[PDB]
Amino acid sequence: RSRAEYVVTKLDDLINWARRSSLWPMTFGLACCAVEMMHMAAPRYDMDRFGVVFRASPRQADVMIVAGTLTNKMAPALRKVYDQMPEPRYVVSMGSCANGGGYYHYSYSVVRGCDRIVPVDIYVPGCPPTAEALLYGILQLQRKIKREQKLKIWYRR
Amino acid sequence: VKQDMPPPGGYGPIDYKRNLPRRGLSGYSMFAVGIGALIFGYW
Amino acid sequence: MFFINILTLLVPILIAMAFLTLVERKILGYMQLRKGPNIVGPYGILQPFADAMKLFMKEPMRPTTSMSLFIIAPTLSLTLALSLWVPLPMPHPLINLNLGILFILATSSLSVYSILWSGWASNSKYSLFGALRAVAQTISYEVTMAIILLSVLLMNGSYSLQTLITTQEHMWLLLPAWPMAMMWFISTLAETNRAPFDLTEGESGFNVEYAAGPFALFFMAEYTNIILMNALTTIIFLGPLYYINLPELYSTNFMMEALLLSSTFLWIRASYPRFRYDQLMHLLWKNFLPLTLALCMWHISLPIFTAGVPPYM
Amino acid sequence: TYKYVNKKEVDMKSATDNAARILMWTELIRGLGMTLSYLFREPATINYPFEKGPLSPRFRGEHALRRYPSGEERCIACKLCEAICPAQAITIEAEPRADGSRRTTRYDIDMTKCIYCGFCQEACPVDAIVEGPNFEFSTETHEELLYNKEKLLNNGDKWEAEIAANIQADYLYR
Amino acid sequence: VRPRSDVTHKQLSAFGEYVAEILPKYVQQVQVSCLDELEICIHPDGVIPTLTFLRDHTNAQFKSLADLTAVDVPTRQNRFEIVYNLLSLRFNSRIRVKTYADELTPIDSIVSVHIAANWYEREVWDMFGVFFFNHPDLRRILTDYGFEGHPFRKDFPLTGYVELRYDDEVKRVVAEPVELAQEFRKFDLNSPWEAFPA
Amino acid sequence: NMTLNFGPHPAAHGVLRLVLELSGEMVRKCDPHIGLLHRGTEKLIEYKTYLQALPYFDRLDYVSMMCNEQAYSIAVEKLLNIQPPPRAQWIRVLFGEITRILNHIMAVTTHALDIGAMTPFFWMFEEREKMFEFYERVSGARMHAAYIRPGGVHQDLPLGLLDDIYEFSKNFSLRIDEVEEMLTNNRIWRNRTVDIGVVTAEDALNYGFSGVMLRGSGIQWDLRKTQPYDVYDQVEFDVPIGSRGDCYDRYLCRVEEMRQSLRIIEQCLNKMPPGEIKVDDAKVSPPKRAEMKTSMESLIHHFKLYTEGYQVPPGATYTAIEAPKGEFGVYLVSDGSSRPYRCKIKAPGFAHLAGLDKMSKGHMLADVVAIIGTQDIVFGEIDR
Amino acid sequence: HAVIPHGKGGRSSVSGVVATVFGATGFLGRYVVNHLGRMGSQVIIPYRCDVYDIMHLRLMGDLGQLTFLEWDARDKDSIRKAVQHSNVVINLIGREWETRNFDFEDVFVNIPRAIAQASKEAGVERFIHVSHLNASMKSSSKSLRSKAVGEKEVRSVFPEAIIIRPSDIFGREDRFLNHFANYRWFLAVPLVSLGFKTVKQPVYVADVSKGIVNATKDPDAVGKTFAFTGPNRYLLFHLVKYIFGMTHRTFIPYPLPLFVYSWIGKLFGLSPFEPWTTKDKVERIHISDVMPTDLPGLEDLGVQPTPLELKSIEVLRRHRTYRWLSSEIEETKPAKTVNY
Amino acid sequence: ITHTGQVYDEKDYRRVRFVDRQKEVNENFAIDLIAQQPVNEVEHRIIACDGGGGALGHPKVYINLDKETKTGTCGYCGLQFKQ
Ligand SMILES: CCCCCCCCCCCCCCCCCC(=O)OC[C@H](COP(=O)(O)OCCN)OC(=O)CCCCCCCCCCCCCCCCC
Ligand SMILES: NC(=O)C1=CN([C@@H]2O[C@H](COP(=O)(O)OP(=O)(O)OC[C@H]3O[C@@H](n4cnc5c(N)ncnc54)[C@H](OP(=O)(O)O)[C@@H]3O)[C@@H](O)[C@H]2O)C=CC1
Ligand SMILES: COC1=C(OC)C(=O)C(CC=C(C)C)=C(C)C1=O
Ligand code: SF4
Ligand code: SF4
Ligand SMILES: [Zn+2]
Repeated sequence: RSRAEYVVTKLDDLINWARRSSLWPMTFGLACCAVEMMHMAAPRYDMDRFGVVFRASPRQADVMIVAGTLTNKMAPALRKVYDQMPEPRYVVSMGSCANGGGYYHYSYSVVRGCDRIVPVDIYVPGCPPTAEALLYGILQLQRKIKREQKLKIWYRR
Repeated sequence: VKQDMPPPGGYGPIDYKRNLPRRGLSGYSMFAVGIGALIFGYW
Repeated sequence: MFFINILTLLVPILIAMAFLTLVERKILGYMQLRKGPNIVGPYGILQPFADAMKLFMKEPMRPTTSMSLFIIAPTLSLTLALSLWVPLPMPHPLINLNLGILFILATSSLSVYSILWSGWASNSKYSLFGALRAVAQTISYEVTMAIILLSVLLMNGSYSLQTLITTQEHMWLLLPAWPMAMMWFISTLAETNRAPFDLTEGESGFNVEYAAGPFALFFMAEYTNIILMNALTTIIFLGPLYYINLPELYSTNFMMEALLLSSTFLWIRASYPRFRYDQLMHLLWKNFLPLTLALCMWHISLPIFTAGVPPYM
Repeated sequence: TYKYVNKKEVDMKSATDNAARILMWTELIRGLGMTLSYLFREPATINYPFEKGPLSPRFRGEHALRRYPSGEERCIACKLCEAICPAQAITIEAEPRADGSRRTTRYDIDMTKCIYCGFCQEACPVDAIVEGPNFEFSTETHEELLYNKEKLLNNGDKWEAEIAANIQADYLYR
Repeated sequence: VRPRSDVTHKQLSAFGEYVAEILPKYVQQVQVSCLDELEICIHPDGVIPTLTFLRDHTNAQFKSLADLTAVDVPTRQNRFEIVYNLLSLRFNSRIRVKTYADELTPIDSIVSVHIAANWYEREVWDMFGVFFFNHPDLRRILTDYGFEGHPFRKDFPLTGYVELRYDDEVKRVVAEPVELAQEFRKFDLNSPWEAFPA
Repeated sequence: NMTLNFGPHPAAHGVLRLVLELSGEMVRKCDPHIGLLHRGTEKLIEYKTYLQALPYFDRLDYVSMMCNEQAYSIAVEKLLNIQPPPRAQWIRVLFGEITRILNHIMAVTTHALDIGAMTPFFWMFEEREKMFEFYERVSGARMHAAYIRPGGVHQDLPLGLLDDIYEFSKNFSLRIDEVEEMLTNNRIWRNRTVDIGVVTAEDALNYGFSGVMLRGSGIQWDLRKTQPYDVYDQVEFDVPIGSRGDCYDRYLCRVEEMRQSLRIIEQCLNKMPPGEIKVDDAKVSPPKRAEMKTSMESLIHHFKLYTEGYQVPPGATYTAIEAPKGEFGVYLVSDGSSRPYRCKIKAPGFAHLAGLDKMSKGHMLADVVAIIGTQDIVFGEIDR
Repeated sequence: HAVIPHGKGGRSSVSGVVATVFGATGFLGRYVVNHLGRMGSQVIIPYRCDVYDIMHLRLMGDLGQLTFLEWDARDKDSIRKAVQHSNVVINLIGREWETRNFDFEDVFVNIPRAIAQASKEAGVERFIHVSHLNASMKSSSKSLRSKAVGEKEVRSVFPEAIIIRPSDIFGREDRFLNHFANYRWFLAVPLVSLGFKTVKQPVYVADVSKGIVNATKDPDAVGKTFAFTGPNRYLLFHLVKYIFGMTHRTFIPYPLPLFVYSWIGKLFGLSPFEPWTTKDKVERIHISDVMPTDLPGLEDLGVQPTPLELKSIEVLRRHRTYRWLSSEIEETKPAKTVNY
Repeated sequence: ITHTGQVYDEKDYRRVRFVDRQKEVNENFAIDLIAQQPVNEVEHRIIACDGGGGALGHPKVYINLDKETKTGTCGYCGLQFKQ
């Protein structure tokens, strides 16, 4: 087909496939939910298998997984690093301590959620969110990206 | 009502010691094969 | 034709360059009890193309920093590495140069700048220092790297890489000169900033501020180099059998030896912790340079008193 | 009882042995052999969507509110599930239903607040609130994670068959 | 019932007198808890002297400081109760020396006696506000850089008075007075019936 | 000495604003910053009942999830003068040790990842994984179990766990052996680790190191042998003391306690008694659910225990165990109320970090990375 | 229909303003949602940009304060459901470029008239319509002339609908200030009449936003056509140089006939991807600011304007070279004010 | 609407959250389910009500079905018992 609509959608998809197949994460590793992510990186549940690299610096990172309490002192940093990433960037909040406040919600030093400091795309629940659950959450980010249609909106704009 | 307990007579024995094996070609023998290779190569 | 012969010798290497990252992310995997990337495409074959497209699409942040240099550094890194494949004598070379190994030594030396330029270009008190590590080690390892070649040449008779195919028609130059092969292999590991010798960028260099397209170009460069240096080991020390009647068994064995030695630095990476910055220079200036300079003299003496002075040409 | 982890002649045989170790990198080659060995071992990873990592009956996972077979919801709003929740997650307010029975008008588990301790599972006298097996409930928006009585009751109806099997397996232990 | 070994209760009691005699000054109310634990109590001025004797005495070597803490009894005139828990590797024993400090009456620092205290003393200042003279470098260890107020004081609100969010207008994180969306439910738990003390 | 504010994502557990002044590649002074993970754990506990503060302890240092819980347990049991039942004690030592392995696999393999060796982590994280599964099949949670409660364990072991904690133990050794063939004698591990961060014996006691860090310097102190807690007295193990204390020696010590813990686990499987896993005092331990659903005194005791609490008698205690990192102690002051008054957690780690300054002197940037590893710093325990 | 305002005034509090805001993704918009969210108002943000782009707005709103509904301008039904449950509708729908599928008249006049018609049907208490300052049906730039046509129509679809009419806006991410500063790439910075006789009065974005928000919560504004203007006027010359001044980049004002220059705008306009300059822009830029004669805006609506020099440092800092970024505004020289 | 009847009026704001979305409500509304439960006839004056399954039920209570006038209803199951 040559209708430019079918010409575009297809192109967008390719773009989405590339970003969704290779997501390079970065793990601030606040707290413990970091241990449950290292497990994902580990052999039972290989993250790489999916195209997720075990480690990445902020410049080269597609997704930031905030694992653990985002305390008030670390809150300015989180932002900095979120602000130091590329134009196509995403945030997967991991842990009840970062989805909301978690056990430490009423504390004076804990931000009640990272979505008060960085926009969050997928919220993975559980105190130590199971590694399979993170993997489920990373896979749902992949379905979120697949649906994104950036060029078709350009074309229809 | 049953309670998970060690099997009767106890379990078998486990290893708690490193079993790393000190296996290697002896040094003189190692050097001789190498020097012999260079001598043949030079000739 | 010559143009076609430029596509071949380039694309083919670029496509192979992409498949090395994949065979790195799987061989490291199986060594660490994990499948590695197999879900995108079949058995992960489409995996290298996928992040290439993700890398180019993401914003070249160009943080900000001196721009021109930020764009000369990756261009130089890819240009020199792909350029050094121009003279490799896989069977017949493409551009046969009478002083070929000096071309390879000189072109490698120029890549140290890209590290220096990228480090200065990012405006980071810390990144700037990171480039210093690589630039210093590169020239350092270059000094033994060059002397090790001079020992070789004196037993080959010329600087042209094409002569070694005639020098190694009866025996690999590993048998003789094995002591330097090892020292060429370790130096090849340093100059490609691979693991045992990858302090640079271990944490603490010249990719810090580099993302998307610039990241990719050096990136591509490193891996192409990873191959090229391994290929130079597979011509200079492991001489593939050459039959003038059928030239491809030379390239077939060149293919096999290059892949295995390329596999070896992948295997080295997973197997060893990274050396300390001074530990690294302690090796070259203390452990290797005295060995190399002395074995250099032995290779000016072996020819003369064994009446084996090599035939020029 | 103690042990010395690292507490410690020069003979050609010995030295030549030691010098070869430094010169030809003998121990380094030993390390390479180990990794080559595993390269040949079967990888332990599981296809995540197709094959799932095993979880036994006590896995706490995602909250659900059960119902009596008849169809009457088990909770009778004693509200000690609220009392023992460590994170203050469960909010319960109740009033006598027209039937005259005691039921919760609003039961809200804030899952982002919840740290999945499993004490609520423990505390309930009628065992109305249970830790359900599902762990995959990641949500695009923060509001979806906050759960009211209708989501939990719906969660309870969906997973009741497995919840009943899980409680069946572990109740003797408790 | 715990497996009490009276053998201990006595030996530690005997040491408690020993110390009380050795330092009649600065030491009062020395008592061995029913938990086979000694808790010499010293006047705040005896901080340096009592510790040093325990760190360097042949019959009582208490080389490492397990912990330095400050309970806060608001009722007590001297609000804080600095407690130093010390361990004897040689005698396989432990002792507690606890002093009292009010908010603006500083205690001496023992960084000299044990350098372990360099950090814990900073921790006590940050949380409770007690000040330690002669400290090498007192400065907040746990609280935020701009935090106002000492948090573990019983008179400090749990949620605190400030919380942080990112504001686009100013493109920077910004404190605001705390506004909570579900206040901490303050369950009253004490029962109006006591337990006849054994 | 240009401050590099070296730190946050660095090579620490997320938070180390390790601000450092470095003349080129030499470290002149290290002033670690802390509190990037302060969360209020000590103040929050004052507002919670004893049983609802148990989950906080698992989060204090969560690599060592349970061993921490044992310290609060012991502390609350002492204040009540109640002691667990015999089977529960062995359990706590069984899962106490399994947890030590879990911590050492974390400490040794994460140490290497920062050094640059990455294959040991994947090798042993698979073994870790297998252990987590024990936790899950005993507690319900992979980590953050809440299994060890103040009066014993929560629920008896599933019918079959012991057998599997055997198969694993029977093999784990080889897995430690492998790591060894990769790092103990690597011609390169030794260099980056040997003679780095040597700590004298007198200085280690002075700065309150109290852990492998002391044991590595040759001081013989294992609170598990010196002051036995639970039934660690009935087992027989050898403390792995070290000489020429340095990063390499202590490492060897941590690999040796992984070995010695397998010796303690074996015994626990061989000799765990038939019995109950929680004190029979409904006063302290919650009544069994069959009992609370058929007996009035049990419901009343279930209702009061869950809603109000233990009501510990007034007193204060400092109880220290030998958590994998080092001495973990809880000073729990308690009024007669059901909710504690103070609970300072002594973290093996607040003392160790402080030593970073006195250990990393005249050292390169890479040396600092090696020393943070040899202290097993989990910022949860330090920040509390 | 109302929501008693309870709370202390910050996030997690209630103000009772449910408001559809169709063009929130915009530079002005971003700010409008900021205050509305800060105040605690219920904000419904219709969007047709992809979800990734709308993410920045999520964090300033409290939980449940912001609802994002999809919407298409050509599809009348989408506007219908957006205003279903809103009681305040704010229209910020404009684009200075004329895109292939939406012509200047359609975005400025057709889309607002339909939107206003919908809320009269819905029963929204008040509608705020935003049109550019100095806008007359026989003016120079079509954009402005059209916008002028628009303010009229919407009055008939929605009577007593407030019509704030802002001047070109000064703010980070604005064009007025960044555009000129970005002339750096151009070696020479063309300025019609050498940047003279086009006195301009900028207005900080926030002032505009706060003003707009205050309108939503004040009975005094009905049928009012306020004009947020600014705290000081300027001949385009000082503005241009000043900008270059803070940016610390050289200035070469070059005279170039607007005749020929309208052509340069045409050139960029030709470009497919968001033309940087617009024929309609050019005229606008050299379209002199009109003296305030309409209803007073800022101050009148409760916010004291903020001088340009005060916050200019923040807007132009990124335009600056690596060096000179620590240069601060008070050591630098503030340009003179020409009221003319 | 729902078990309790939570509902939003036309003028009611706070109903927008459902716009283009769905609300969580329950079929099998319990209010009517026990009413649908037959009256457990018994012989004895008093009867128990484990809830069914003992440990897997409710803390046992004994109901006095002593007056046919009223079918005792265990406060936990809402099950009416017909003497
Ligand atoms: C008549 C005869 C005339 C000739 C006489 C010849 C006499 C016999 C030969 C003598 C020299 C033999 C060895 C030469 C190479 C080794 C030189 C050397 O000493 O290595 C340096 C270093 C030493 O280790 P270290 O402990 O740091 O130093 C101790 C002393 N300071 O070692 C290292 O640190 C190595 C680190 C290596 C990291 C990567 C390891 C990769 C291992 C696998 C690849 C091995 C090479 C494969 C080569 C394939 C073919 C090219
Ligand atoms: N900044 C300025 O130059 C000034 C502007 N104004 C007025 O204020 C209003 C806001 O200004 P500003 O924020 O700069 O404008 P923007 O250029 O930021 O655009 C405002 C919004 O309008 C939306 N929009 C544009 N075209 C369409 C369309 N065809 N259908 C649906 N939505 C559309 C855009 O959404 P999306 O991009 O997602 O499609 C954008 O979010 C403008 O309408 C303008 O008339 C007044 C004075 C100065
Ligand atoms: C030994 O310390 C470290 C951690 O704790 C184990 C981390 O979580 C992290 C975070 C990294 C991941 C992959 C969670 C780093 C970098 C680290 O150095
Ligand atoms: S959520 Fe549970 S696990 Fe993740 S950080 Fe907070 S506490 Fe640790
Ligand atoms: S405890 Fe069980 S029954 Fe009592 S309220 Fe909480 S949930 Fe409903
Ligand atoms: Zn019943």
